[PDB]
Amino acid sequence: PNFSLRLRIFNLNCWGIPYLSKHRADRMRRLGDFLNQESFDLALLEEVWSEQDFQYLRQKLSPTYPAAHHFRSGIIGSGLCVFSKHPIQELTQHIYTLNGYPYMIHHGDWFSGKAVGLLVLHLSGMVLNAYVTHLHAEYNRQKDIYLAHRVAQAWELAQFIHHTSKKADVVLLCGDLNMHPEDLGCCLLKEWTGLHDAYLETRDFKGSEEGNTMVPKNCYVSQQELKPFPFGVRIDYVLYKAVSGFYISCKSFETTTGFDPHRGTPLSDHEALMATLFVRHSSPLMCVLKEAWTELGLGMAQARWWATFASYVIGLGLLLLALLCVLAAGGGAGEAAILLWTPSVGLVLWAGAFYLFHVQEVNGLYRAQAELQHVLGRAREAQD
Amino acid sequence: PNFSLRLRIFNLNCWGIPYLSKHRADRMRRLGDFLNQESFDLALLEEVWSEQDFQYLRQKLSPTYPAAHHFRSGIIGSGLCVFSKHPIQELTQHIYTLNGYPYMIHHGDWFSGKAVGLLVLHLSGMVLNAYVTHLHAEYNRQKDIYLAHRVAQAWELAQFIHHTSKKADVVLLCGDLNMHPEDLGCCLLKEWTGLHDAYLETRDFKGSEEGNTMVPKNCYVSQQELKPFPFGVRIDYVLYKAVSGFYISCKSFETTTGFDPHRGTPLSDHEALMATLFVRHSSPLMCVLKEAWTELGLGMAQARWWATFASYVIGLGLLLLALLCVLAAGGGAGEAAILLWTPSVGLVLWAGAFYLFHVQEVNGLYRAQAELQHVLGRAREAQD
Ligand SMILES: CCCCCCCCCCCCCC
Ligand SMILES: CCCCCCCCCCCCCC
Ligand SMILES: CCCCCCC
Ligand SMILES: CCCCCCC
Ligand SMILES: [Mg+2]
Ligand SMILES: [Mg+2]
Repeated sequence: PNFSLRLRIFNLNCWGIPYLSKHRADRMRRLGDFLNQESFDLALLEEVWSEQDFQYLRQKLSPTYPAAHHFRSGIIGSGLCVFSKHPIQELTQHIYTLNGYPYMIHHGDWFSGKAVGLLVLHLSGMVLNAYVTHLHAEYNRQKDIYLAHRVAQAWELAQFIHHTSKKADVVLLCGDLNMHPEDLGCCLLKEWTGLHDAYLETRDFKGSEEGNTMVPKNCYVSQQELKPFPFGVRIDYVLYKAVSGFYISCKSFETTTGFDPHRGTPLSDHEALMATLFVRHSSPLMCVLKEAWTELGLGMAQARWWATFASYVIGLGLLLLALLCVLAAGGGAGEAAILLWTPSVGLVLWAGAFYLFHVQEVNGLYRAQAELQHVLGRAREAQD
Repeated sequence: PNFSLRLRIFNLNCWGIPYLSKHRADRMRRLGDFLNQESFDLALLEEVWSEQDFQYLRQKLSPTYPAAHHFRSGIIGSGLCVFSKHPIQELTQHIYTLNGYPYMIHHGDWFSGKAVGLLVLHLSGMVLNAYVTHLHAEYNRQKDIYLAHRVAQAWELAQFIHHTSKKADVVLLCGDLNMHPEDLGCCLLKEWTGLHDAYLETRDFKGSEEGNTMVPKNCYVSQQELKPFPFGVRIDYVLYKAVSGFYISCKSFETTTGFDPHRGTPLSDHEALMATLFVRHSSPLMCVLKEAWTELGLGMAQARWWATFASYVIGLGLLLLALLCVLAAGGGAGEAAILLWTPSVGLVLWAGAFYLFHVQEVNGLYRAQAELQHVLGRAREAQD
């Protein structure tokens, strides 16, 4: 027969960080009211770190959205809340192996345990796979110590979607990639999976200039962060694809322009993305993959160097400990050898933890690089 | 037309641990010779921690097996080597979130970074998904602090297979589950996925009494470990299932009886599993799931208690540090306040790391429990 489906998709990074976000409770309340009024088919909230906030929203949005799930991983949680007016048939989560560095507390991404969540919804006889994700943040554009990490996360995300979506008719990904469209990670994910950006394909667009999710107008956003880019950055995306026999088109795409759609203070530092999708029945560029392979190799070399440096520190600490024992045994100093001894022990223990973390990082980088190399090799065989 | 496929599957836990395994190099050499002579379609080796050993085997088995992959995760690596006479179309890996405790060095499973690996092989127009896995070990049968961990790992393994095998005609899992057939984890995996044990369904069985992979006869196995069970334990399995339109039967299943099939010293402490599978064209028990849900909840409660205990220790250390400063400021003791100060600082740092690890563990336990609860709830809705 004729199949027509209308999908209302809402994506918002809620910036609900406890004790670090202004007016967090008020923003949650406004968001709940907005969602109830709109009645989106699927709403994919992000950065809701507080469990209480999820429970506040789940109870508030219960009649409109009977199905709600929160993905939890890492110390502070993944932060992914998903609300659906349709019952979720299946749930699964993939957690990225290389989420940053713990010593970089000022950044703090490592404690998040970032992940990608899969929701399977069967709508009108059509399998839909929905993915919500939050990639590692970018702190300095000019120099990135997380460039390799994000590329690996993008590759793991691409692999997860490719493997788990075999039978899904429509594949939807809504997430804060944290990368520009030009950036390698976005290209790698799109080229492999085959997903298409909603903003690029929308018949009608209403909202912030250039669809930029982070905007100077928004009060919460720091001006210094957006000083390089005058109109702000587009780092949140709605990506969609359909199998043969199914055609999906993006009728209307909308953003809220740096403010609450009720003229109130913005809901979050980021910007809401609202996409209307209509579903009607009826080769990866190896250069992109090779560039990713090269970047991962550079990252691995740096990780190996850090592990080697750490091993040297452990050795130095051990030599110092031996020297301290000699001095104590001789008794020539006659004092404070014990005092110096305890910190020296701690140095060795800490340098060992640093070394172990780096060895694990090299293994993590290798896993992504090896899979990329495998794909590249097969492509070369096909070419020849 | 008529489709007939013969599959020769070999599974062996190689026990190739560097500096902890007797005759490791000799055993690797014997294994390479055996594999070359046999020419198994797929060989799924396990516990090969050394990279050099993998390279030794890959070069040796290269003409017979053009395709070989090693999965690497964690500090010491996953240890999964797979050799295939057929080119591997796709590779992906899932690493279990809750692999044990690092403080339990005597056990040492945490450093392994255990994982499940997926190999996609297209054979004669038929998609085959092959999974190799190694679950957490069991140390005391009577009391398990890893009971909850293994159940969570089994659930994550079941979910991974279920989601990634949508399009696969034949699904094969060969791994060291480390659990008896009666145990909950095996039941949970089999009930969800639908996999069938080869030993149970084999037309002909040759080998050790009761198919027990770990045997008293084998010299390497410690007698104390097998003191409770007279004939040994069956903890390695070959599990297989096929989609409708495809029928798979296990013609011959074989084990090597505690020795090298050449009458030499055994290849490993464990036992080789050799299954011949013929493929010819043409509801989960909620009680098992509910039992798993209950066990995870008990584990979570223990983890929460440990985190609370750790927080108390951090507080005590801080109070001690404050007291030490007071004494130093007063100068009444006049000595050794600095000496005592440094260890007290270390206590706080270590108790904090312990606390963070436990908070992460609670989140990990929650992820498995929430998915199980979701499935149980849907089943109840169907029942009513
Ligand atoms: C996300 C994975 C992070 C794990 C970091 C590895 C650190 C190793 C610490 C080992 C502690 C040993 C205590 C006896
Ligand atoms: C497999 C995951 C293991 C991670 C263990 C978490 C330990 C947290 C340690 C934090 C270290 C902070 C250093 C400043
Ligand atoms: C995961 C432990 C890392 C500690 C690094 C201290 C420099
Ligand atoms: C991952 C760090 C755990 C340390 C525990 C020390 C008791
Ligand atoms: Mg943020
Ligand atoms: Mg072993």
